[PDB]
Parts: sequence; C-alpha cells; structure tokens
Amino acid sequence: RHKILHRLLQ
Amino acid sequence: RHKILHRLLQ
Amino acid sequence: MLSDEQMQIINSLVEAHHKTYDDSYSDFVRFRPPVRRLSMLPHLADLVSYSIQKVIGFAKMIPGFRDLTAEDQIALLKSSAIEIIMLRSNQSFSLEDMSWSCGGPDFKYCINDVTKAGHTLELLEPLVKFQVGLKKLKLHEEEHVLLMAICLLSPDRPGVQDHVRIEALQDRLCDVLQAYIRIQHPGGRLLYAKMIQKLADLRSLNEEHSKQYRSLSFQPEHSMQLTPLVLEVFGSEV
Amino acid sequence: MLSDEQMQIINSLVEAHHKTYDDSYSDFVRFRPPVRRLSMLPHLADLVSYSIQKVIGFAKMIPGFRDLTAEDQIALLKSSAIEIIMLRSNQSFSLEDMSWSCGGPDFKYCINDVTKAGHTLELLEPLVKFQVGLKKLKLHEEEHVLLMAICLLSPDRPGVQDHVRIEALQDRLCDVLQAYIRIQHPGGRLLYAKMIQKLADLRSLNEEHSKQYRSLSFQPEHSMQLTPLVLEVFGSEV
Ligand SMILES: C=C1/C(=C\C=C2/CCC[C@@]3(C)[C@H]2CC[C@@H]3[C@@](C)(O)CCCC(C)C)C[C@@H](O)C[C@@H]1O
Ligand SMILES: C=C1/C(=C\C=C2/CCC[C@@]3(C)[C@H]2CC[C@@H]3[C@@](C)(O)CCCC(C)C)C[C@@H](O)C[C@@H]1O
Repeated sequence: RHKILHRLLQ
Repeated sequence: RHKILHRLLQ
Repeated sequence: MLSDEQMQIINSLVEAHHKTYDDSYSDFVRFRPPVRRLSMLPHLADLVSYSIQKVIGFAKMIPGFRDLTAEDQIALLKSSAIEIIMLRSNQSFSLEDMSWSCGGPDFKYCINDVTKAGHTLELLEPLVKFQVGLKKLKLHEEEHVLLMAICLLSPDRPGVQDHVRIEALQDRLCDVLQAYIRIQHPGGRLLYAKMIQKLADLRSLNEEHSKQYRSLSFQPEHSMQLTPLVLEVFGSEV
Repeated sequence: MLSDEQMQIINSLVEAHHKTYDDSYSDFVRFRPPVRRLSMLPHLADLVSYSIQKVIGFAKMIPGFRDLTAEDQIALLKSSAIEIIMLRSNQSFSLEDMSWSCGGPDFKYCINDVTKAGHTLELLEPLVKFQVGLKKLKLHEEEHVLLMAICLLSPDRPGVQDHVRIEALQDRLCDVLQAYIRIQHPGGRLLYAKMIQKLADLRSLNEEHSKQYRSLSFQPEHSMQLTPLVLEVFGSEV
C-alpha cells in the first residue's frame, strides 16, 4: 500500500 | 509469492 | 504584467527546483557503479530511484500539492514521475554529445549505455529527439520549472479523484506560464504552444517506457536489480 | 573409514562452495560504496543481497536439496539464510583485526561499520564472539561446508512440510561429518559437539537479527535502502 511513497510524502 | 526466490531456484 | 500571486508562485517553484536538483551531481558516486547483459541497469536503477525522491521533494513544495489528499498525491506521482524525470534530465543533456553529462565521464550517459539497461530504440529514438527539441527551445529556468509543475499537476491521470481541484491548480500555473512568456521572453510568441506539445510528447514517451518497464519487471532476474522505491512507483498497485 | 557415498558428498559440497565463494572479492566494487545516519546500510544491504544469491547457489548443489519441493526449498532458505551468511563470513573474519577483511581496506568491516547499518551491540557482541570461537575451531574446509549444509537442511524450521525427508538428508550429512572428524582430524575428539553448539548459537543470533531487522523494515526511510531480494528473503511472507 505504497509504504515508501506515504512516508516520503510525510 | 517469492518471485525472485522461485526464479533463482529455477 | 505579472501579479504578486503569480510572481510568488514562480519564486516558490524555482526555489523548490534549486533545492531538489544538485548541479554538482556529487551524490552520483553513491550509486552502484556504471558498467559498460544489462550491465548499466544497477547504476541507472539507482539514478532513477534517487531522482524519484527529488521529484517527490519538488512536488511537496508546489503550492497546493500538499493540500491534496495523500491518495491524489500518489496518483499524480505514480503517473507523472517518469515524465518529470525525462523533463528534468534535459538540464544535463548536451546537444554536442547527444548525451546526458552529469559532471564527469563516469556519469556521462549516451544512447548505448541506456540500451545496456534493457531499452530498445523504440524508446531511445523518441526520447533523444525529445531532449533535442526541448533543448532547442532554450527555456528560461522559470519556464522549465513551471512546465514540470504543470506536468505533475495534470488531472487527466488514472487514479485521480479530486479532478476539479487539481485542474484549477494546473490552470493557475498555465496562466502564470503564458503570462511570463508574454512579458519576459522576447520572441516567445509560439513558445507556450510548443511547450504544451512537449507535454503531449511525454505522454507517448510514458506509454513506451511502461511497455519496456513491464518487460523488465516480469523477469525477476532483472527486477531484482531495481530498488524498492522504483518498484513501488513504477508498479501497478492502486 | 569413509565410504564412496560419504566421500562423494564431501566432494560435491566443497566444489559447490568453491563455485559460490570468490576469494578475490572483486565483485564487491559493484556494491553501493561504503560510507563511514545508517551510512553503511546501502553497502551492507548489497553485500547481504549478493551473499543470499551465493547461498541459493550453494543450496542448489547440495545432494537432495533440488529434489525437495520448491516450497520446502524456500522455507529452508528463508529461515537459514542469515545463519549461512554468518557461517560463511567466518572465512573473511580475522582474529587479529576482529573484523571481516574482504581484500582491501574499503571492504574491511569492523564492529563500528556494522553499527552504521542500524545494529546494536545486543547483536554485534554475540556475533563477534561467535566468529572468534568459530575461528578458533580451525575447521577444515570439508568441515566448514558440511556445517553450512547441515544448517541449511535443518527440518526444525517454520514452514517446512516434508520434515521426514529433510531430516534424513541432514542425518546423512551429520554422519559424514562425524566420520570425517574421526578419521581425518587429529585431536578432533570433541569437535563434533562444539560444531553442533555453534548451530545452537546461530539460532540465537538469528533471533536477535530478526528483532533488529524488524526495526529497520518498519521504517520506510531505511527499508527503501534494502534490495528486493533481501526484502523477500528476510520478509515474513509465507
Ligand atoms: C535522471 C536524470 C538524468 C538522466 C536521465 C536519463 C539518462 C539515462 C536514462 C534515463 C534515466 C534518462 C531519462 C529516462 C531514462 C530511462 C528510460 O532509461 C529510465 C529507465 C529506468 C530503468 C530502471 C527502467 C541525469 C540528471 O539530469 C538527473 C535526472 O533526474
Ligand atoms: C556476508 C559476508 C561477509 C561478511 C559478513 C558480515 C560483516 C558485515 C555485517 C554482516 C553482513 C556480517 C554477517 C551478518 C552481518 C549483519 C547482521 O550486519 C547483516 C545485516 C544486514 C542488513 C541489511 C540488515 C563477507 C564475506 O565473507 C562474504 C560473506 O557472505
């Protein structure tokens, strides 16, 4: 579920 | 479903 | 003449780009080294992964992007990432070499190097002609960054939900750009139209890249050389 | 005295290990360079990923492993991979430096370098004492490879189905090892017991590594620096 994208988007 | 492992195990 | 709101937008986008594009390219030494089958895939996988992080950072500083829902931010980045990378790479592209030159011979990428990452001329021919024509426009950095933001904030992407909000944001940036060219770019009478055509070219380049990325990702021997971020962004998950 | 079957097994395992452990370490230059937060995680992620591929290649040449079902082969590799890596790394470990020395100062890993990949002394203290005690056994390469195969073919791993088949295979290798020490290793009266204790130590090292890998993998900022193969092998999927 887009774990890296979510984190980088903060 | 362990796509890399399967391929490397041939 | 430009308003304080339009002008503030340009300031924000130029600073955002300066914060996320490092002209020294000193970080490139941290990538898996280039090797000149698919010998260049490790190095270019790291280059693209590093560039996705920069595009995420650029997007976060676009006025209004952060205010979108996380789902829309993801939808926009997944569809547009490869296009923004192709746009932003023009800054290292060189007409005399027909190559991307990133501060040193080890980080000079020619057409042949990219074939060594799995790509055929069906992608590399239009990609290089795209870089050439974009370089010939001799865009001001103000226009370069507006075009990246306009590309990013395109509402006609699969997965977008708040189409109306994103279209308004994109319309504002398009008006900034059209105005800027009118007042600040002499001889720019036909420039706005040519830049919009470049956005259409990117859609076709996106389509071809997705075909060839699909080939790579269906072979675990090669997909294992990618990075987690690349697999997530270029992946098909919803 | 050893039989032709036992002896053939030793031949197969030694050749398998020679084919999958390159004493020149020349491939290490292809990893993301070492940097001395978590500056060593990229380089050590690539080292481990490269090593997992070698352990897979070693396992495929163990007599009987290929004949297991794919599901059992995966179950064994996912549970044992980190243990085989810890075992096989003893060949580069050095008692005078208390470090792993891989043909050059850039590829010399001390305790401090490993802390720069997220690990605490709860793992590094037992790991280094394990390397020391294993190095003091001064194993013949025949014994070193038998111990890796015995570790790999352990039936008491989660997910294993054909427990009976894998136990028989492991019993055969244990008998080869015990015999070999009896006939070929002078002063090896207590060696078999000490090696089996090392297998128990590895279980505890495995447990501690899994805790600390769980920390790393739950933070996307760090898990994104791993490789697809590492995420798949050290991951919890079934
Ligand atoms: C990425 C950037 C730069 C170069 C970009 C290049 C040259 C090399 C080839 C590139 C990257 C091409 C853009 C897409 C293409 C590409 C089609 O093989 C990418 C495919 C990736 C692969 C893993 C499937 C350098 C600098 O300007 C920074 C900028 O962000
Ligand atoms: C991997 C090998 C070698 C060294 C291994 C080392 C030294 C460095 C630290 C290592 C790798 C440790 C074993 C586990 C540990 C480790 C606990 O941080 C690994 C954790 C990985 C991270 C991504 C979570 C060199 C050579 O003998 C080849 C052999 O296969």
